[PDB]
Parts: sequence; structure tokens; C-alpha cells
Amino acid sequence: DVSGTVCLSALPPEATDTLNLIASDGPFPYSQDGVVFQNRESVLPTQSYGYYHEYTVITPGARTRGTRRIITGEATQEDYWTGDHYATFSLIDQTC
Repeated sequence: DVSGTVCLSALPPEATDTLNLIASDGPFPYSQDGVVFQNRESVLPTQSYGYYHEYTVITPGARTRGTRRIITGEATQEDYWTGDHYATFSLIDQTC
């Protein structure tokens, strides 16, 4: 299930950075950025393989990718934030 919507401006600024890189098709800081996200917990709506992709959202100070990601869906303006290492997701609203 998706945990509502969240305005882009209410997320860490690195979320904005990741979306800007997605808009430019990269390049991205981590090699996993852009890999297919399989939605294995069926947390997001069911779609076929390749509908979703995942991108790092950098955590300041972290040596690793940390817990923050954006998952794109193929639909226009369909992007999911998680701040808790894929446990939950919220739809990102870039209009606010």
C-alpha cells in the first residue's frame, strides 16, 4: 500500500536532486540508480517487470546508500519516496 502523497518541498533536498538527475537521465552517484525495482513486497501497485526503477537519494554523511530512495513508475509524474529502506512509500508531488 502507498502511504499517501508528500510534497517535494517537504522531503529532504536530496530528493529534489535525485529528481533533477532523473530528468536529465543521469548520471547518478550509485550504480544501482536506475535499476528495475521489482516491488517484491507488492507494496506498490502491481505492474509488469520494468515499470518501476529505483534511484539513490543521498543521505548526508553516509558511506553507503542509506535508507532513502525514489522509485519511478512509468506513468507521468509517478514517483515514490521511501525514507525507511523500502518499508513504506509515499507518492511525491512535484507541484508543491
